[PDB]
Amino acid sequence: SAAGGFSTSDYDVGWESPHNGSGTWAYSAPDLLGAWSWGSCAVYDSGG
Amino acid sequence: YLKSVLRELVTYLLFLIVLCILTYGMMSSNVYYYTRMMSQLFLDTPVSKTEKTNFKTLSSMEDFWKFTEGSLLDGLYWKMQNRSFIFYENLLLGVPRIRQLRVRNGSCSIPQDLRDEIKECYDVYSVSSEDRAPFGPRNGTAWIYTSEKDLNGSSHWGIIATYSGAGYYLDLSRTREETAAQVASLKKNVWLDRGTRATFIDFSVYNANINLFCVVRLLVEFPATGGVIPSWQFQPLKLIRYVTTFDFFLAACEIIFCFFIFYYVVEEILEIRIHKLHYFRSFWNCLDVVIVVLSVVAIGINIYRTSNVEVLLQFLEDQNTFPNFEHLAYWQIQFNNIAAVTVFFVWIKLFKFINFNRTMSQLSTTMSRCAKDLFGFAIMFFIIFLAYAQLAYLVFGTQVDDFSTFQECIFTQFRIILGDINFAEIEEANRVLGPIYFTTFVFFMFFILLNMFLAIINDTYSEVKSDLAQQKAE
Repeated sequence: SAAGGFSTSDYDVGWESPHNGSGTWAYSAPDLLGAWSWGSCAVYDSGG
Repeated sequence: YLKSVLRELVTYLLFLIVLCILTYGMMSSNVYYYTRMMSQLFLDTPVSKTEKTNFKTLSSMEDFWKFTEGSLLDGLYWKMQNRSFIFYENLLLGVPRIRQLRVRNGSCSIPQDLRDEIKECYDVYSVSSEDRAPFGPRNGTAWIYTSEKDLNGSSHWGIIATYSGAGYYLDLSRTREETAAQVASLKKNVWLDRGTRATFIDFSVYNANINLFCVVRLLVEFPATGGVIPSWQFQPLKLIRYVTTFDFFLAACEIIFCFFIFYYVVEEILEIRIHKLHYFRSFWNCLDVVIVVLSVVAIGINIYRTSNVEVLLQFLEDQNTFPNFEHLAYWQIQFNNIAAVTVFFVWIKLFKFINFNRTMSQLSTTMSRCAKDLFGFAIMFFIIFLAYAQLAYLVFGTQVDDFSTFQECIFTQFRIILGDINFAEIEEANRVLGPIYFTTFVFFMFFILLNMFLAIINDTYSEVKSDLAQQKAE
């Protein structure tokens, strides 16, 4: 339980520290084809 | 008379199973383990060390400290093995809010004859008779003499204690240290003084063990003439939209139910337009329309209720330091109605007997012959069943390890009936007369003794059929 809103921002080595430009760990927006693994807690997608 | 009785009968039967499935699905009733315990932990507790001054019987009007610094204090600072822990079954949520409806000066006109004795007491609820000046000792707004009409709250219209849209109220912090300090300040001063008619409070809960929301409203209606009336309205509300492999079956059943309601609403308009209209004196066309009308409701309610509940639950984090989070009272106003409407027609729908006579229950109570027959079989089956148990206990007593105690042979034989034979040591313990036991037990239990039960059932059905046919064809 205790689900919420999935993060979508950018981060850096370690975690969040966008200093100069684009984060080293980009979000890589999901494609609309290929998703819905249907795990246990929720229905997932190809984003992350 | 060859199509309908074979068409809407079958359709109504399938409708019955379809509705009962999501009746089961809806029938959670976790309240008995999530609202009864929650209510006991919040309404069955002693304010003092040991006395009758509990939530069942309120302590006193001047017991503001004795009441607020009690079970109520055990809600903001619930300390167990400022805190949220009572019985390891619930947690805190939102922010507390207590409303002190003080009926200040304005109870009655004060003439020059005897106003010096008393002219301002806790009278009936009003506008110009409620709290207009400090309700006792208050330097500033401690006993706030303001009308909270713009507080986004609707009066409860209570019968025992009349509820208005205005009244002195205040909220508590994210803990109880500040709440306790404020309670002590208002007790040394006077905010819930003798002019206070009734006190109201609302609260929420989290209960992370069983994920849900709890809405609770507590009212203490201390009459001015004496005594105090307790009222506790607490009810749950959950959101389980889609995480499981069974709730999807419930959603499919709901879709099938919506299709059935569409089928019955597209079928009823033709009975009024093409068929002669304004003819309802049948008590049968009456149910057909009211059932459909009620069924249209709770379909546009369930979706709306779910959407509103999800929207409200989405904002469940910004209320840690927010002023007021007691706006969820509007939600229960619907949640109980759908909890009531759903049972205002499921009986009514199941209250349809056009297909078979209602007063012909004489063949559903004269079936005691079947019960009597089923008793003259249990005393003819247990004799054979106990003889085998005795034989097994005497032959296999010392060796098997299952036919060791007589109270164990019974369970071993019952497991044998359920197809849980072992036979690895039954034969090992005795090469002869051991397999004979098992073979004869199987032959006499599955072939000659089981089938008399089925024959009895078959004969009961046939006799009921014949009697009903004779009665209805006489």
